[PDB]
Amino acid sequence: LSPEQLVLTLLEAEPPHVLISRPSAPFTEASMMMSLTKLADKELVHMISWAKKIPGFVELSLFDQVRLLESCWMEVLMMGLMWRSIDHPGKLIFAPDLVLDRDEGKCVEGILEIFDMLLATTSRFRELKLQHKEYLCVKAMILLNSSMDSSRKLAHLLNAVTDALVWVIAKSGISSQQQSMRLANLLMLLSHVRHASNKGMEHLLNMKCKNVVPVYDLLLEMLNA
Amino acid sequence: LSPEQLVLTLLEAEPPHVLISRPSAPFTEASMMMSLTKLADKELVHMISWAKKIPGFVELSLFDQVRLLESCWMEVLMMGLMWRSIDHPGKLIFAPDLVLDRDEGKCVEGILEIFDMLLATTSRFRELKLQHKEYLCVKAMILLNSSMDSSRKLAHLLNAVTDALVWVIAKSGISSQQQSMRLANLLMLLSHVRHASNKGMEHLLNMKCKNVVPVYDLLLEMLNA
Amino acid sequence: KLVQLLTTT
Amino acid sequence: KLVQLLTTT
Ligand SMILES: N#Cc1cc(O)cc2cc(-c3ccc(O)cc3)oc12
Ligand SMILES: N#Cc1cc(O)cc2cc(-c3ccc(O)cc3)oc12
Repeated sequence: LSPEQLVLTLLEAEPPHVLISRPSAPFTEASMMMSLTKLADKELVHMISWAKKIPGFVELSLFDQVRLLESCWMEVLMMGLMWRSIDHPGKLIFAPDLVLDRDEGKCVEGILEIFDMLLATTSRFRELKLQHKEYLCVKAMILLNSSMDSSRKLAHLLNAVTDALVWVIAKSGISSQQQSMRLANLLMLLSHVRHASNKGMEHLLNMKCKNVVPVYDLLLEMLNA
Repeated sequence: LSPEQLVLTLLEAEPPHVLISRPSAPFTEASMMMSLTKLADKELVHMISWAKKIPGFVELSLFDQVRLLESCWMEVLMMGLMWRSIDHPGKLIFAPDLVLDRDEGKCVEGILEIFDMLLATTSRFRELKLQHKEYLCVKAMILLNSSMDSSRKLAHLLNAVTDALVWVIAKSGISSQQQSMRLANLLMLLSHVRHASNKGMEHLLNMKCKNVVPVYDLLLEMLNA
Repeated sequence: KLVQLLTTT
Repeated sequence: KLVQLLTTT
């Protein structure tokens, strides 16, 4: 499987946009969390399907597939969120009709912080002019790099997607040295996504215990990991 | 300043080796946490001097200098632990007089989990044959990329260190494709450092709240922030 | 649930 | 503490 086929495969594997409608009245602490948790659950279902399409994922042991998904689900959700907001500064496009302004994050206790770091990382991606093909590879890398003969098979899968990312960047045409620099700049942002993820999940558990919003089934299982 | 000379300045910024002045003897839940916290405190002092020796760091606003160090300190401490443990498979070389075994982490609830994370990431750097100069660049990058006039100075510095890491990799004389692969592999491991980091501090924070570990001024402050 | 979606769907 | 070490040598 060449880099180009791996990329095309990821392109086709892209999950369809989950449609969720913004509540009639202005957001309340509870209706915002309701909308966010409802979106996450539906996206989680598509995320599983997306994962099974990543070359070699299904060939890993069931327990590795589970550990990977439990460890990176929020990171993946937010990477997708940031990509969708790429061309909309100051705006977080959770979904087509779920466009949240940095301000509306005031009704929810402690979410404004998360919204800020998410907006910051998005601006950085925008500043770097992240491309669709690069984005696909990075999202797949996020899943495969969350290791937080199957173990060896994982290393080979990650190297495959990495080779694809290198291939994509080269097709941009920039100098060899600039390709290395772009690769570094993109990957250095995974730390920030992982960070926001940690705060995001911490915040969701907080909200659950506060009984601010009900969290069960899939979403809950992923939360506990 | 060329990459080679930038790396030389990092080598010159390296903190001195630290010992906790402890006569060899078994570990208990109290003697371990006390040793780890006492070591962390001493290393924090040296970490501050190290950061100031990185070209341009003291040129940043006092606000930026403080924010960068308050958010990355634990990750920088763990990166150092992994580099010291690289040549000692199965062991965590916190310090010459503080060498811990995986089964000794069982004397402290919740830490065996973190040790496994650190030992795994360490084994990974061992597999990649992490070099001292890459270690230096990576450690500096952790400090400069932990951010969530002085702003562009920071970007310039982070870019300089990144250019230094690329240069280090280019000197190994390996294949160009293998240089890109290596750059991505080293950088992807940083997510695992930031992960063991957030876990390590959560554990430490819980410990502080219980007053199980003595009061250490700098550490207490770094922890609170 | 996670295992179900992974193996049953 | 962090601040006084950042402004002294
Ligand atoms: N920010 C934030 C935040 C806080 C929280 O408690 C739960 C969530 C869930 C999400 C979220 C949901 C769907 C996405 O595609 C991306 C992020 O963001 C959250
Ligand atoms: N693992 C772990 C862990 C858990 C904890 O409660 C406190 C600490 C402190 C450290 C620690 C101390 C010095 C280092 O150079 C690196 C890590 O590791 C800890």
